[PDB]
Amino acid sequence: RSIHVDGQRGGVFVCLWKGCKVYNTPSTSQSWLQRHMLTHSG
Amino acid sequence: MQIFVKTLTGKTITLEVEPSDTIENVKAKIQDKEGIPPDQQRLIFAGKQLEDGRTLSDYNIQKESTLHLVLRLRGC
Amino acid sequence: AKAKTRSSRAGLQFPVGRVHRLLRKGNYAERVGAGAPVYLAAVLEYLTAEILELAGNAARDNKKTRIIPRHLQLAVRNDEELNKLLGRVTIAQGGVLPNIQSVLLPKC
Amino acid sequence: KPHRYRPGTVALREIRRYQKSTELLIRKLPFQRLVREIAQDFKTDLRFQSSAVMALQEASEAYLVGLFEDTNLCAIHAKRVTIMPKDIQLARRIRGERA
Amino acid sequence: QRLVREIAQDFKTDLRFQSSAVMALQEASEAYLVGLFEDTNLCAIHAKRVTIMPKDIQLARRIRGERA
Amino acid sequence: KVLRDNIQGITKPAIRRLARRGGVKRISGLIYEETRGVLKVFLENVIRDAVTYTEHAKRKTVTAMDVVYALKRQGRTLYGFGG
Amino acid sequence: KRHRKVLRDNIQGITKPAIRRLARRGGVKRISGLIYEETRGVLKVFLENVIRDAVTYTEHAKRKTVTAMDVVYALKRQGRTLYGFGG
Amino acid sequence: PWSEERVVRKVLYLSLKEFKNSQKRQHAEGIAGSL
Amino acid sequence: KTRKESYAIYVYKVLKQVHPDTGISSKAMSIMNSFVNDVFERIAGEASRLAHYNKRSTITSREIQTAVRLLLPGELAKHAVSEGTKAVTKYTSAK
Amino acid sequence: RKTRKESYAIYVYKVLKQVHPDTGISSKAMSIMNSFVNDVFERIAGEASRLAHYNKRSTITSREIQTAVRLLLPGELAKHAVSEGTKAVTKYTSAK
DNA sequence: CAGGATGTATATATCTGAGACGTGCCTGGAGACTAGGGAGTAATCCCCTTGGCGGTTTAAACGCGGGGGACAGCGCGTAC
DNA sequence: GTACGCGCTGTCCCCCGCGTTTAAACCGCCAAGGGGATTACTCCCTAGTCTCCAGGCACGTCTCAGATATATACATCCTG
Ligand SMILES: [Zn+2]
Repeated sequence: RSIHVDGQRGGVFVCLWKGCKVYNTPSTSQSWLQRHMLTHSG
Repeated sequence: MQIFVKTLTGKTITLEVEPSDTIENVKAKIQDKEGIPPDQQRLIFAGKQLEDGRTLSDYNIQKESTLHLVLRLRGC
Repeated sequence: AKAKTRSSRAGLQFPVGRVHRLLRKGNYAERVGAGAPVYLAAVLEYLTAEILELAGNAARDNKKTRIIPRHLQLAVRNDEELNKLLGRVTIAQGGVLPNIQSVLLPKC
Repeated sequence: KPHRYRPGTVALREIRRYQKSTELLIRKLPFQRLVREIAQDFKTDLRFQSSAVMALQEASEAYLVGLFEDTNLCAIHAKRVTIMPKDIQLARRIRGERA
Repeated sequence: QRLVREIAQDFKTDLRFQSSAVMALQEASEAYLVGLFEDTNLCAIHAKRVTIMPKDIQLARRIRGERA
Repeated sequence: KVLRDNIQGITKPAIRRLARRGGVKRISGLIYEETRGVLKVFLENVIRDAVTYTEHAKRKTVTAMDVVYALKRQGRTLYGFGG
Repeated sequence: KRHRKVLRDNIQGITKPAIRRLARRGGVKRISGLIYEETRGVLKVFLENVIRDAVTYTEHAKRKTVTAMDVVYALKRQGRTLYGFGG
Repeated sequence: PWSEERVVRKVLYLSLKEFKNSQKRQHAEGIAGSL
Repeated sequence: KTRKESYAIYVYKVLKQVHPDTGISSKAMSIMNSFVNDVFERIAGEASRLAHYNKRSTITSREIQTAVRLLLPGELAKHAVSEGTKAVTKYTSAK
Repeated sequence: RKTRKESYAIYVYKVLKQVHPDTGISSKAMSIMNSFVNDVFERIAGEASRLAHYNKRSTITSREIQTAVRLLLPGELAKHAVSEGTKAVTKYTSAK
């Protein structure tokens, strides 16, 4: 959350990961961003 | 047609009544033959409390039937 | 020449011309039939007649000459078929129907 | 020696009295003050017709009256004769107002 | 379905019922009863009981604005 | 056993079910009547206007959209079935 | 000194005997003592709701004077139509 | 199959006053036409 | 100046046709005015939709008839519809 | 196979992915959102309709819609949405 | 368990005067009198989907009973 | 002081399982009628002018509306 999430400051959810079904896909809801982060990284 | 009105005090009275007579009119007759005020009376037959607006023909009551009258006080 | 009121040709009192004007200018539809304003005005007249009549007796039973709101209230609230139609309206200067619960009375 | 009525009997006369008249029940000037008070917060520096205030009143009263009546029915349901805030808060919710 | 077809007998005879519409009738007729029972429940509770009696329903409706 | 005026079709356990989803716990013995009448009333108040619409449209079969409209009339909107 | 004498605590302008009168008209016999604040708040909520839209209209018509029609419309929108004020 | 006896026991227990409709307003169905 | 419309006169006329001898206060006129002004819309608006559904473009009697069948509860409907039917079929006969 | 109908489904779907770019949606829910949009649109329109006739104008303008919102949406949503619409116009003005 | 005294009611008389009822006036909108062209309107035809049907099968409804706990009754203190 | 509020009680009447009886579902088959599309047309309602009269406004009263004054029945709440 300090390296990718907080560094991902913006209205977009372009945040990157290796192996996500959605990758380089924007999302207008950063809450859903961090939600997907908590889902994946565990 | 004649009916039997059994009361809680062991008295079962006969009335002059037609299937078209309403229960308000039957209670009026109870008043005129016993002085029991119609606002105090509640007649029971066929597992239901008799409704004043309906007639005897509406409840499908036959001759020689034995109806039940309870003295229910409203007001006072 | 010698024109005649559409109301006459109907035999009524309500300004059928006025009504039929209102419908056109109310954006109610694109184009207005001919028979409608007639039918409408008839209904209105019947309704207002009914209510006024009732109110009249209402006030006379209080032995007065004119008609005042309190009558109108005491008029509507006593006829259910009306009363439903006016479930949500409030007549100013209206008071309420005289009423008291049965329990709060003395024993006799 | 001095006559004093049975408790609670004055009311039974009060009701049959008031349920007949039609005029208002709240003196105007404070009511108008109250209205003018609340009005500031939305756009201060206002100005009212007279009849407008009369209207506002008319509705308020009709509302409160109708409210009390149902409050009463509630209070009877529980075999009391007084009323309590717990009663109002019931009707005010069953109606769906404070829902 | 047998019920509604029965009640529809009066207002007219020999009607046909598009299937889905019956579903809507059913559905809406149930969310009604649910919210009704809910308020009956609150009512009864207010009287310090645990069971509901017809007078609860009647009071509820009256306040709601349906009976009177 | 076939003689069944459809109002009887509302079985007591059914009523119990709805009562549950509401959130009631105990139940008197009589309600199984109140409900049977209340539902009835509510029903006519809608089937009537449904019928009316169909009539005015000269049709002969009760489209869903009608029932929807009639429901919006009483103040009970309903999402999902079209509209 | 021109205007804007902001008053406070006018809700207490509602005397208790006033509320007694209303309740009587309602048809209640015995009354608790806590109510005198319940209603003092209920009534206020009710007022606020209306006066808001009341203002809103005039504002849209951009005057500084709240006619009666305004209030009529407001009271109508909330399903509380009111007769007798020039509908 | 009718619990008349049970309902009569309930009538004996509950025993409270009840309220209902009073007048017939058929005049609204009648003279209204002649109005 | 700036004329306003109303329904007063017609109300008064109708009044005279039932209790030909009874006055009417002022406010109790304004009320009966607003009342008509209400019922009018409450019908015309409904009829508007009722047409718009079946994608017509004109308002006729027939819908006004139906539209009435919806608002007025019960026996009042039974009467008013007869009234309309009659008081139109005459008018069409004699323009 | 004729007599095309219409909907909003396309737009529902489009704006969906802009928020939860991984999520699907059933048919029933689609229809529901459709109906809901239809409802709200009408409410707001009909409101502004009267708002004009009161002041006896003859054309609906933006300014109409602006207030008409303030009379339907409760509190917060109103303050947000008015901001939104105000913005969305400004751009369109300059950006023909 | 019935009378007496009571403050409440209720009626009947006076004015008195604002304000429903006319009454004129004036005018702008309703009506008579014109064409036109498209919204409805019969008339048509061709699916199809809604009743209508006839076997399983099977879980859900039904009736019984039994018992236990919620309730309606009653009584007693008190403080608002 | 009375209406409330607390506590005690003595119920009988719903819950809770148990057998057992059944009607609901589903599966399939089938017919048609009524709904939905397509066509040619017409007559009705919109538009436009000209006009004249019903309807709004300003007055002016008189009333009878209403007001107010006055006066008697009656329903409580006590006594023996
Ligand atoms: Zn990711």
